[PDB]
Amino acid sequence: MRIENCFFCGRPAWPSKGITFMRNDGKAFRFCRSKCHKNFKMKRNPRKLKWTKAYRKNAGKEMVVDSTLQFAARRNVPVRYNRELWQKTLKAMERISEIRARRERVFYKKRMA
Amino acid sequence: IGTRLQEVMARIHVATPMDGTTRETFIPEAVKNLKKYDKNDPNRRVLARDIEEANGGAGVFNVDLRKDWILENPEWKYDKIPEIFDGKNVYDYIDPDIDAKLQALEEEEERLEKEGFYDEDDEEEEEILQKAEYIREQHALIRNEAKMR
Amino acid sequence: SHRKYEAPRHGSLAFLPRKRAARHRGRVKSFPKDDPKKPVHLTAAMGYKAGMTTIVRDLDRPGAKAHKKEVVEAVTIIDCPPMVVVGLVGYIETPRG
Amino acid sequence: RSLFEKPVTIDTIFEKDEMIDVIAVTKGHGFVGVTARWGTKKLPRKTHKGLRKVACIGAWHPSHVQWTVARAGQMGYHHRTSVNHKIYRIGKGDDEANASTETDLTKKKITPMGGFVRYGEVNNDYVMIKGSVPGVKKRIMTLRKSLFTHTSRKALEKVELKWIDTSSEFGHGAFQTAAEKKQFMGTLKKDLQT
Amino acid sequence: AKSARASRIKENHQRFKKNIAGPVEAARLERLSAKLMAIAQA
Amino acid sequence: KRGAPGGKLKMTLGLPVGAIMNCADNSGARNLYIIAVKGAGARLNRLPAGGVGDMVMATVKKGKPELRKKVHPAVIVRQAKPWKRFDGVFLYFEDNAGVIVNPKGEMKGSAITGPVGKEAAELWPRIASNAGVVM
Amino acid sequence: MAVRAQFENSNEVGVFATLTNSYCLVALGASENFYSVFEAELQDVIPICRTTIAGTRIIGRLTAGNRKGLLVPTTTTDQELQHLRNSLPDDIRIQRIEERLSALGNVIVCNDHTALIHPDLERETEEIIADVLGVEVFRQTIADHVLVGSYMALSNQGGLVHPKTSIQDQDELSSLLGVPLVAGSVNRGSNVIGGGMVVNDWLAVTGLDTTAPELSVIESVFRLGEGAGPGAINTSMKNTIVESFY
Amino acid sequence: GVFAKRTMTKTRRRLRDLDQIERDLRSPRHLQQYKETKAAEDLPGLGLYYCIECAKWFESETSLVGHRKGKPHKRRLKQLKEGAYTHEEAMAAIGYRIDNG
Ligand SMILES: [Zn+2]
Ligand SMILES: [Zn+2]
Repeated sequence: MRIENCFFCGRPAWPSKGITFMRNDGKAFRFCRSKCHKNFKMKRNPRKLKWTKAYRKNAGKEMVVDSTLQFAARRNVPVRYNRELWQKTLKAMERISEIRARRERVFYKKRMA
Repeated sequence: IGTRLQEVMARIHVATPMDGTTRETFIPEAVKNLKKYDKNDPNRRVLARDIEEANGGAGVFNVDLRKDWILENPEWKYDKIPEIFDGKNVYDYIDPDIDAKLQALEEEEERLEKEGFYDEDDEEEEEILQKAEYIREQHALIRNEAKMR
Repeated sequence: SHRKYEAPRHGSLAFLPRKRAARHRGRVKSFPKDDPKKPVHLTAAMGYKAGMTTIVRDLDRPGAKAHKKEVVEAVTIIDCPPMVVVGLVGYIETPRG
Repeated sequence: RSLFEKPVTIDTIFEKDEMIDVIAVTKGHGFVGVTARWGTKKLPRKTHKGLRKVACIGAWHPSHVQWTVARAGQMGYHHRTSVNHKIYRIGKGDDEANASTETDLTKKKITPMGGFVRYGEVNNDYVMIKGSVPGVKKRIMTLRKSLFTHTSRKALEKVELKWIDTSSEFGHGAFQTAAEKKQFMGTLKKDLQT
Repeated sequence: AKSARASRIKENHQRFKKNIAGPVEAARLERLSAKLMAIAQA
Repeated sequence: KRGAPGGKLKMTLGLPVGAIMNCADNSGARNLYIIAVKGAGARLNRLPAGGVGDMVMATVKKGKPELRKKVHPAVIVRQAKPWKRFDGVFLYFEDNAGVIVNPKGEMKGSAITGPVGKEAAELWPRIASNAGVVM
Repeated sequence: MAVRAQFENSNEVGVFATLTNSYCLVALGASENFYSVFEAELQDVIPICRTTIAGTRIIGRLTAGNRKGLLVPTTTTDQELQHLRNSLPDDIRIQRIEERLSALGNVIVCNDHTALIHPDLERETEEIIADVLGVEVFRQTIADHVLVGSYMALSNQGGLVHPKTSIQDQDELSSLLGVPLVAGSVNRGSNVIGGGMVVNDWLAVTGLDTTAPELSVIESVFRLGEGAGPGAINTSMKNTIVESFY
Repeated sequence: GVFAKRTMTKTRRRLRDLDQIERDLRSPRHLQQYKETKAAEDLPGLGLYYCIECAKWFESETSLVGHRKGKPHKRRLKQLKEGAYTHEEAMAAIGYRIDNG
């Protein structure tokens, strides 16, 4: 299993949460909740709704360029399972989370100087 | 030539490349050394259907999907592979060159700590702010009196 | 005259009367049949219903379509603090029960 | 006599992967008409003297209302015994990671974020049961051993949990833990205010 | 369809109870009784 | 053998008798009007209904005139009523659509426009062989 | 070496299996009979992986690959991807692609040297095919069908196409691919060749309803067994084919 | 004014999306598939008068030209100038990327 992200608002989409719209061109749209789903069906732009991660990234209120954001990606080339690699990966995620939190706090203080 | 005859000529026609060349085939060497499977042979290879029949039959036998995993260490074949950690996908962070990138991150971190990136920083200003807050409270009380009146 | 189109009756007559239960705590009408060759054990316990949540299960059900796949299922959580044993009741068999 | 004055934990009576029976009194609905009490078909719109009714409670002899005819009355708060409920987990109250699995390494407890709605927090040993049971929240539940030896493969199956949801049930909760919520949210105004 | 009260279905279920579910339930009962006996003798 | 396929998990049925759905193939029909659903049971006043993967009996209201005079078996491949799969995903398509088949499940047409559901693709191998996108 | 088989009484073998020169992928079923057919033919010479793609069993039409690589669609989960990676040796490159037309087994048909694709596939997908599979890529249609992987079966030895393919189309496609091509059917007159059968350089598995003349055609065009060649079709078996398919 | 505003959000009343309209403007093949999913004899003006930005058919050339001066067409132009929301923008909003080797 895995955590998806909402198409509309960018929140974590855990299993059995929200709803998926299957479009006839072959594109799937995952929504975390009926709020995002109904705004999508009303054709509201997420970039203009101020409560979404799309708006926040467009307005520059999210940390966008940072080295700690380059570690998570959709891996389309699988790696053979290795126990030591998985354990050191877990340690890496913990360390990366701490560093990212510190840098985010610095970014916010620079916004509110 | 009628339609039915034309379709049967199309079915018997064999197209060939015009240059006369042939592609290289890739048949492994053990194929000719393989012995053909025979059901009546007492020394036949034991099949997965035979194992399933010996272990309860179809719908009862539970197949082991990790039996044919090829790993660097065979003791890892039955591990519980982590997937979720603190609201994050482990598979999103799996990267063969993870140690170099983590070391680069730590070098950048200590460089920023030396440069003071994380370094954090007046009673007259406090007094004027407290006086402004008092004035705002007085204004709110005056507006409430007007609303009552 | 006969009913023109058949239909089964609404509701089960096995659960009559549809009255309020005579007690708030549920009553064990029947305990499992006792086998003296088994070791001694308790047949029941009490708890308090706390709510429901969602799980993901790695299904091992041979023959099923969802075999070797992940399934999302609803569950109920029952808060179970330990019970305290404070008594012992003896029962005899009579021609009245 | 040896068990006198002693605490008996739930895992000395029941075990994970066991199918048990649950006995409880159901949710009360008060006085309810035949449409919701018995599932009868509604009469057509603006039927005289009401449409949430049964049109003929008697068309035939005897000159009595029979006991098998649907009538309005008490619905719910009935005693029910429901059988064959699989135990998915027996969590221990002293385990700080009793909602953690082998593939989810988040150290978390069973209680959802913000608590169980109208219950509180589960701080003791708990039983996870597949599906639903007759009671409501706060209600005393009686768990019983099954009266007969089981005949299904589902009672023989061993359960392998990958993930347990712990997001808030007071809304559309998207965060399993408070740390996850803060990490997604970022720094707030009150954080610098504090 | 054979009903739940059918004789053949009862015989099938009796064979299942005797040969398959019975040993599993017996081993689980042994474990649970040992734990509760340890509590009783503590 | 009748048209109802085996091994199908329960889903929300979105198309009762009387529904008009799109024809997702190139047989010449533009829409399909459902008149019966294969495998439907007996209940007083209940309209028979099918979901994605079900075989229905349909008539053609818009399309080639040669297809108008017959009752064709069809398989529903897309529905707009949301339904849940066993992985907890509630999902829906933006239209209701099906394809004309024979009783053996083989298609009358030669191509499918748009995606098909996983249920229809898994239950009918010819539809799976003629699908470009499976969602 | 053409073997008749069924997957749960279905003759559409290519729907449920993917066969290359270096590996085999079979759908996970409720029994081991379909796996055991492939196991009886390939006795551990190449690995056989029991696989699920996107929670479905139609893995022959969802996947595409050759002896060098394997391509899986975007809805393949991380765990299915991990199982495939652990089952196959490191000589085979596996990639999940973001192609909109996600039925890869229907939109791609490939031997070890060349691949024919759906004409509307994206350029990035075409580059990924040419990289991972290590082949030349051409956008083609077989008998006006855009689903080349379901209307054609291909090996390094030869190819079998839709029975209504014109002779000039067969000649052009045979010059394009470099292998001999024959128009024929599988499964008692079905034109869905890729859905009906799987093939590699030394083995073919067809459905149980495949008749003896079309099985002989398959063996001749794919050079399976001793003394098997495509010239037998228009020399030795010509009378049989004319009698059977008139 | 919207005709039958009560059922406007039903799936059977759905309209073409802005990112699909963007792909239609960029690629004529995408627009050709979308027009192939319709019947030309049932379209206004036999399908000869079409506004791609609004994804709408009109009865005549004068009707199409007159529609271009209205504010709905100008709102569609402003939305296309701002750019449609896509899965790529959604991924960039959370800082997630695709690793293809
Ligand atoms: Zn959302
Ligand atoms: Zn316009």
